[PDB]
Amino acid sequence: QRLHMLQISYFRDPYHVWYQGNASLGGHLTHVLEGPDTNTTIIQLQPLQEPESWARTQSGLQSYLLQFHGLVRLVHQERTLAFPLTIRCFLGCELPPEGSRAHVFFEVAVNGSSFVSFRPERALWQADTQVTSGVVTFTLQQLNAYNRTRYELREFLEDTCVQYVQKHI
Amino acid sequence: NNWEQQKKNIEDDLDRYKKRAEELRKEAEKARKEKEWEKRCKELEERARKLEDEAKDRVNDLFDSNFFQVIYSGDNDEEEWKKEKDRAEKEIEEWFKRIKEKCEEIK
Ligand SMILES: CCCCCCCCCCCCCCCCCCCC(=O)O[C@H](COC(=O)CCCCCCCCCCCCCC)COP(=O)(O)OCCN
Ligand SMILES: *[C@@H]1O[C@H](CO)[C@@H](O[C@@H]2O[C@H](CO)[C@@H](O[C@H]3O[C@H](CO)[C@@H](O)[C@H](O)[C@@H]3O)[C@H](O)[C@H]2NC(C)=O)[C@H](O)[C@H]1NC(C)=O
Ligand SMILES: *[C@@H]1O[C@H](CO)[C@@H](O[C@@H]2O[C@H](CO)[C@@H](O[C@H]3O[C@H](CO)[C@@H](O)[C@H](O)[C@@H]3O)[C@H](O)[C@H]2NC(C)=O)[C@H](O)[C@H]1NC(C)=O
Ligand SMILES: *[C@@H]1O[C@H](CO)[C@@H](O[C@@H]2O[C@H](CO)[C@@H](O)[C@H](O)[C@H]2NC(C)=O)[C@H](O)[C@H]1NC(C)=O
Repeated sequence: QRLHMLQISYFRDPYHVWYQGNASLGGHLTHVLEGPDTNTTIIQLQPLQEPESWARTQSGLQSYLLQFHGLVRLVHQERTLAFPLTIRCFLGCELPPEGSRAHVFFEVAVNGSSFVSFRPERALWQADTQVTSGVVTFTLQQLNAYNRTRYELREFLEDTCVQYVQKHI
Repeated sequence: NNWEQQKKNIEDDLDRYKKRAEELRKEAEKARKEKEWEKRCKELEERARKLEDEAKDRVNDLFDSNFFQVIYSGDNDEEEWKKEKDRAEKEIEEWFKRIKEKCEEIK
């Protein structure tokens, strides 16, 4: 079946964000995320992962949230963002009944409207907006600039996420 | 100049945790140049490891936050950011070895 993740980031200003999110494995809620930039707390509702494994998963997730906020700050200092704003990140992996060819995704919405999405075939981010703006071109420029935002993001989706589905259904 | 300011903050943390690590190394040298003192070793092993972890987490948090500011500078890149991050991680580790060594010797 599948692993879907939702992340909602509330920016009052460039310096501070409030996170709210959840994850659902095979249609069941499994994880919850809540808190501000400094103290964002991530908990698993079921003991799917052993304490050591889960601690490594949290380290990874917590590093992502620092990095994510950093990118928002850069886009703002370079192209100026209009605050307050809300960023929705909907991502996951879906496994077929037969075959290993898994469908994977990462769609980003800003203030309820489509913004950018990841395309795993070439590990490149694309615009989901009809509007041509400095913010969209710059964000995509940065997103397609690094191995972190490209092959590492794809590896999370195609390997980390998929393996989790295979292990914990 | 954003990243310039942020490197200064990274430096401060390391410089603080360095002087905190030597505050402990001198405690471990005054107790070896001397059973109960042997527990003064567990208390030094504990305070030293707890200190390391804090130092390692606060500094990594700094690096992860300055991912795009440092790599967007132009004469710094992903490889060099990951290089610098490990260069600092191993700088902290080194001090723990300095302390632990004293204890293991005095054993
Ligand atoms: C199977 C997973 C584990 C099971 C647990 C499930 C999760 C439990 C928590 C529930 C809540 C879920 C919500 C969190 C969202 C997803 C977080 C994961 C993202 C992540 O770590 O991806 C890394 C990439 O990060 C980066 O690339 C960092 C930079 C940030 C990119 C931002 C992308 C959107 C751009 C829009 C922002 C700009 C705004 C402009 C107006 C990959 O790394 P990995 O190390 O994990 O890889 C493994 C290979 N070793
Ligand atoms: C993870 O947290 C989510 C918080 O946003 C939430 O998922 C969905 O979020 C949207 C808000 O953007 C809401 O969607 C709509 O749901 C019903 C349709 O059934 C509408 O009548 C509502 O007016 C609302 O706009 C909901 O809050 C929620 N969606 C649903 C279907 O409940 C969930 O709490 C978490 N995700 C899951 C899948 O449980
Ligand atoms: C994301 O959604 C936000 C909520 O809809 C929106 O915030 C609102 O932003 C505008 C402009 O920055 C603020 O209004 C200002 O502009 C009008 C123009 O006629 C002036 O008359 C007002 O005096 C005022 O200065 C709103 O105050 C602000 N809303 C809140 C709750 O503060 C963001 O702009 C949206 N951001 C993006 C990037 O789309
Ligand atoms: C940890 O983060 C939060 C907010 O800064 C603090 O703890 C609580 O965590 C919940 C998470 O849902 C918050 O909504 C609450 O506002 C917090 N307080 C209570 C009474 O529940 C906590 O103080 C932070 N810790 C540190 C050390 O800063």
